[PDB]
Amino acid sequence: SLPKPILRVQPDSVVSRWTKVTFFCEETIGANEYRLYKDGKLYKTVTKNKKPANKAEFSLSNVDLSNAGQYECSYSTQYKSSGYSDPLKLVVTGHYWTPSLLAQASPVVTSGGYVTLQCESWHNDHKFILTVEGPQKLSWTQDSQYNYSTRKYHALFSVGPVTPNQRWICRCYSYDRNRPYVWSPPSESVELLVSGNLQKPTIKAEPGSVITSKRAMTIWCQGNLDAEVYFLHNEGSQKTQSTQTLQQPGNKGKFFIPSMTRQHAGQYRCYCYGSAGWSQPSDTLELVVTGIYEHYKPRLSVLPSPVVTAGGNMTLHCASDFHYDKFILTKEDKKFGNSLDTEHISSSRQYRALFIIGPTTPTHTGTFRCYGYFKNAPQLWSVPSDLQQILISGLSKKPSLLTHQGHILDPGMTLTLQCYSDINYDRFALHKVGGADIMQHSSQQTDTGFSVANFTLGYVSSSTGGQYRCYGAHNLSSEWSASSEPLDILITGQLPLTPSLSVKPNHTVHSGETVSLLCWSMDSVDTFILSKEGSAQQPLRLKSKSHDQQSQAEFSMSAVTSHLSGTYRCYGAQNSSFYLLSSASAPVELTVS
Ligand SMILES: *[C@@H]1O[C@H](CO)[C@@H](O[C@@H]2O[C@H](CO)[C@@H](O[C@@H]3O[C@H](CO)[C@@H](O)[C@H](O)[C@@H]3O)[C@H](O)[C@H]2NC(C)=O)[C@H](O)[C@H]1NC(C)=O
Ligand SMILES: *[C@@H]1O[C@H](CO)[C@@H](O)[C@H](O)[C@H]1NC(C)=O
Repeated sequence: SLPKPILRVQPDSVVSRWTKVTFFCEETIGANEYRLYKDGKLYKTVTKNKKPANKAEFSLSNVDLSNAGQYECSYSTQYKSSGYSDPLKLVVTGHYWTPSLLAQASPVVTSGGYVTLQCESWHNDHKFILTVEGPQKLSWTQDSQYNYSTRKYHALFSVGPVTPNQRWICRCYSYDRNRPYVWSPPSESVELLVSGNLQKPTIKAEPGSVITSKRAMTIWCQGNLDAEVYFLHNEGSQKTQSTQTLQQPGNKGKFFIPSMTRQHAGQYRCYCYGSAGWSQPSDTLELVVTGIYEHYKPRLSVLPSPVVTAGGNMTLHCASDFHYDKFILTKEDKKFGNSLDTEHISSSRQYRALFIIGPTTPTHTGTFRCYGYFKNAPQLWSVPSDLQQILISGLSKKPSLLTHQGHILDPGMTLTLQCYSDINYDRFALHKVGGADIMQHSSQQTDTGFSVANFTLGYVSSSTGGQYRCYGAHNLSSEWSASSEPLDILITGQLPLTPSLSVKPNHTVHSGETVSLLCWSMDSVDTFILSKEGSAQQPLRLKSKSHDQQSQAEFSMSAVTSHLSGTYRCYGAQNSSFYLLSSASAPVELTVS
């Protein structure tokens, strides 16, 4: 007879227990009386007098379980009651057991498609309803099925067709047949990610793609500014929702991780939703967590030398006593190369990995660290090995070494090595033959008009004796210069044997004489060495033939001069150790007129 009224509710039709709700009856015709019906029975009646208005209110303060049911509104003017508004289901939650909700495969879905969601609840004979948080409340009703293989009771829903214009947030409910108006508490907020058809977002991790465990990091998803909410997801499944993003400058979805654990590694992809619709997924960014398996640290060696010339073969050796599956090399803190299988060696009780690089390009100069990991956890790595640095020389002027503070040293003296060159190199490097450590320093500008590098070594010990080389390069240049001809550092006071010295001619010779001098030892000595106080030159090393049981060596001097004040001491050495000298000898001062 009259225009049918309209029924509105605030908030939405599904309300939790002990929460205030308000019905509104809407019309603009007349207001003689309003009637609220519950399940076809007169529940309440409101009269608009004793202040006249246009729309009626019904407050159900603190809703309980009995308030759930179908509600309708009617109104009367004069003496004519006008039909019924379309019914409205008021549902209340509680009393029951909370279900769980899972994506059977993944929430990723192509636009205009369907996804399968498994809801799980422990009630035997229950009907299940899957709903979405949207304007048009879409519902799905299914029965409980139990797979004999899985030995579990649960239902499945095919949601769709997933349109890219609407955001999809799914929630599951379970209810008894004979009590339909009372549902279970809502399950987890399961949101779907739609592979849209718009512009791709750029993804980054500013601390890096390889992070040691227990540390913090950030992930940025930037892109089209049509977006409102940003998401992150993994193939090893995660879902993270960021609705309010950093506005300056522009929509940049920031995600923060305070400490990396097992679940935080894997392949990440940013998804995006906006007013125009969903977007194509981002490129796959692999996040790696190291630090786990913090007991058996791997060890890294290099063959043949940590410094190689351009155009050679270089073998890196990553080994460990522990049964890892694969090893991976990292230049700087970034990736390089690829993974290789471990190899159980019978003799050395080791698990080995042999990384081949040939030829050696100047780009290989860097800081390599090898990690170990397993096949079933490709992103969970071991502890970084003690790093191995690599330098490559070849083409430029040789930077000769000053090698000051003498050529032979007794323990313990403070040794320094200065490295100079004609070309104004901005950076110098030092390395000992047969070693694994390399040293680098920035050159200072001297008064002469070129660059020199100051190198401070520690206490001269048994190990400091050997062969040393230096290299030079510019600030921008990645190619290093060929080394200088080798410096031989010698250590005395190491062998128990002690020689002595003599000369043949007179002490006060004229400046044109010849002077042969001799030092021998009754014990076995292979080579002998002559040393002068402050000898800037390399000392001469001579072979030993045994006259009697004593081992000796003559040092001849031809065309002597007064510039040579004299030769003072003699040392010994053997073929067993070419650079480790014996103790000092009796000094002998010479003079030349
Ligand atoms: C790097 O360290 C070296 C270490 O020798 C510095 O070399 C300096 O060289 C000059 C001469 O080339 C030395 O001067 C000397 O001073 C004494 C008196 O102190 C004098 O009797 C000598 O005739 C000579 O003039 C100087 O002592 C020496 N050491 C220092 C600390 O200056 C070099 O300057 C350092 N810096 C660079 C950029 O290489
Ligand atoms: C060249 O670059 C290195 C590395 O940043 C720096 O140590 C050095 O001060 C720079 N310039 C000079 C003149 O050494």
